[PDB]
Amino acid sequence: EWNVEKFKKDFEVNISSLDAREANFDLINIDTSIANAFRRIMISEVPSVAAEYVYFFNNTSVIQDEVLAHRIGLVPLKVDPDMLTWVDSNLPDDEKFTDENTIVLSLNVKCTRNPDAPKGSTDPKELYNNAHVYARDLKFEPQGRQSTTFADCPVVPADPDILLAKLRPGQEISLKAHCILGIGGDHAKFSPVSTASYRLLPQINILQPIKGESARRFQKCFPPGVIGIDEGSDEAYVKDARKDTVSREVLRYEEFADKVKLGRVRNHFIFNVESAGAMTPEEIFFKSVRILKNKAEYLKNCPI
Amino acid sequence: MIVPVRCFSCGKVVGDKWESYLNLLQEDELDEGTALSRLGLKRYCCRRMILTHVDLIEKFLRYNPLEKR
Amino acid sequence: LKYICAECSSKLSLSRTDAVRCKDCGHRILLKARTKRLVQFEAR
Amino acid sequence: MYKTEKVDLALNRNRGDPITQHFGFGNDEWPKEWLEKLDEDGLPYIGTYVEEGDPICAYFDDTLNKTKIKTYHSSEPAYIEEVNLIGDESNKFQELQTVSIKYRIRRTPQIGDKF
Amino acid sequence: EKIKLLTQATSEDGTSASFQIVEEDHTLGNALRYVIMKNPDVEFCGYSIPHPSENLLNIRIQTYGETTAVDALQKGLKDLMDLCDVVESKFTEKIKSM
Amino acid sequence: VYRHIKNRDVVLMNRQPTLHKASMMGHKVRVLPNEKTLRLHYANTGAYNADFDGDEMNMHFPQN
RNA sequence: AAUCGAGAG
Ligand SMILES: [Mg+2]
Ligand SMILES: [Zn+2]
Ligand SMILES: [Zn+2]
Repeated sequence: EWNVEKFKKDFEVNISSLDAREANFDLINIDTSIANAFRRIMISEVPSVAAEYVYFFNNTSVIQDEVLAHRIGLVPLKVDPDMLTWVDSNLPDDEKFTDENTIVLSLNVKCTRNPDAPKGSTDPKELYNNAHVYARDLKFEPQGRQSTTFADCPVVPADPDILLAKLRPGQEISLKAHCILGIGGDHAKFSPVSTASYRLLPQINILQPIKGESARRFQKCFPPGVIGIDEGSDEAYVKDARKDTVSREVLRYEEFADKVKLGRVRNHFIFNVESAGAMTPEEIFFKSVRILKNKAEYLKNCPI
Repeated sequence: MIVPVRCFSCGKVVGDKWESYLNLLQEDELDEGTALSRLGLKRYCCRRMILTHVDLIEKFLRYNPLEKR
Repeated sequence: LKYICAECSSKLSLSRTDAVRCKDCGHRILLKARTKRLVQFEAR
Repeated sequence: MYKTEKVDLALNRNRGDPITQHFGFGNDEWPKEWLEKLDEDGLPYIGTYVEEGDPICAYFDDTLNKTKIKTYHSSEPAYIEEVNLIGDESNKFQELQTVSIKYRIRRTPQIGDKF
Repeated sequence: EKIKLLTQATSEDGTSASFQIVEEDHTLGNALRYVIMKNPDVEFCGYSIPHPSENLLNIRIQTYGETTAVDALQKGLKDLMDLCDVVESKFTEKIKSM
Repeated sequence: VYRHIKNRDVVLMNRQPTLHKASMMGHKVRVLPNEKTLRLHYANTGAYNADFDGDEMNMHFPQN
């Protein structure tokens, strides 16, 4: 029989690393049906905040307005998604945006020629003033209660160095961007992960002994820290499977064609998660788990 | 024309690395693979986005209808 | 000032029933300037 | 996609006859609703979003004592890229009888496009 | 509106029904189907998406008896909730451990 | 009532050049929500001599 | 409306 208790006995997690952007960990004794659910929720269903509505007031630059709005929608914003609610689309445009669900960013930048530039200068930063527009130039314009709620943490891009646009003297950009909550299954700009995926733990079943110089070349067919030579007997053994990238270079030699079988542990998933910047990868994974549970609970409580 | 904000395949923000890539190519005498690795681009999907960018925006910008030439 | 000479790029105002030419130089091509207006977009 | 159309108000007249049609609005009573596509000189604002039947350029025709508009004829919405005023080479000074209008249409890859 | 019983496919005794779920895809379908196939009372279980361009999920549950397809669906949903709870708790334990 | 074409309607499809009557058949219309192309099953490609590399084909709506 | 030129299957 299968039971939640029998799953709780055998399931375990091995966090290999954890940063503010990337978290590498393991899920053991779980089914692909649930690991894939977690991965799909991380990529598509976990909400984040991105620029959606752009209100241009002037754009005399070479980049056209739709392209510039698309770029401004792509830049990730360091906003905690819980700090704002969801936009009610059915409401009219006047009352649709409010201080609890919309974040206003502005970008006003004019390019003027630098009258102190040296002769023979080819650097645009020395020839012109504001010849480059960066995501850091996206000022945050708090309105209403967010002037107090966001005082602890001002909204800035996760990558202020993103080169939004370039300018030349006389040219200018003046725009407002409205940032709301959305999910990545709608538009890829709301996806909060650079990439979240997994891979089964590789298995390297050595069938016959590889004693001798053959161990030197057999170990040469894998990533450096995967096969080792035993201190006692000159034998090859599997040190670390996680270090193996499955490239089957050993299979390309008929010497080992009947000495090793390459397989996988069909329940040992190595989740690698990277964050765009708005949330930590561990919190992304936690939110995906919670989303699956909450959607199941909504189905349970829905009348049939 | 101008560097893309994100990598097309995975979505990693690579729009803040074009100027650094040029700096590491010019000031440091780094080859393209070394510069891409030192920018943090490991997946070839992310490497291609910077390794193959053309940067036509600079050539577009020389035709300025708002300044005397 | 709502027009720009296509060659010398000097801003010039062209009144109605007036000769369509740059005042500074003799260029008969004028470019309409883009003035400040609200233009909504989707960041998609 | 970029498309340039040429509005040549000098189509009806020929060879030194008076200027029957002048760009802009007359002193008539025309709907104020089409002031959000056209400037006060009967030309479109740069960057506006045009569709089917939206005004493109207003002209005032004395032969009818009325203000008529030319409209955008395409089922694909576009954006005004640039408006070029063209003056004739003749040393006799005239008004504007030709504005060139440039359209920008967003060609996002759709299901059906060829790669 | 979220969950609908397809009457044309349900059985009179209720032991073989078919459910249409809106705004769902493989993510919930595969997990729910795997969890329901852990009930020793269900005979047949699977999920199908009629058209990929529509966000509609179909779940079929046929039981051997002594329960219904609705009861099997409820049990699978609750088991999925508990599975998520144990995953969350173990992940938090290992986070605090570190 | 000039009602819109529903899912219970039938349509006539044709790809030029019409070399034989199998290149003009009746189809039951299934209305999709997304695109602006006509979607065809693969088994009809043998009859229509059609491939999905730029081919377009007509869709006639009988009225009585 | 023709004529010419460019295309698609
Ligand atoms: Mg064909
Ligand atoms: Zn990438
Ligand atoms: Zn001039």
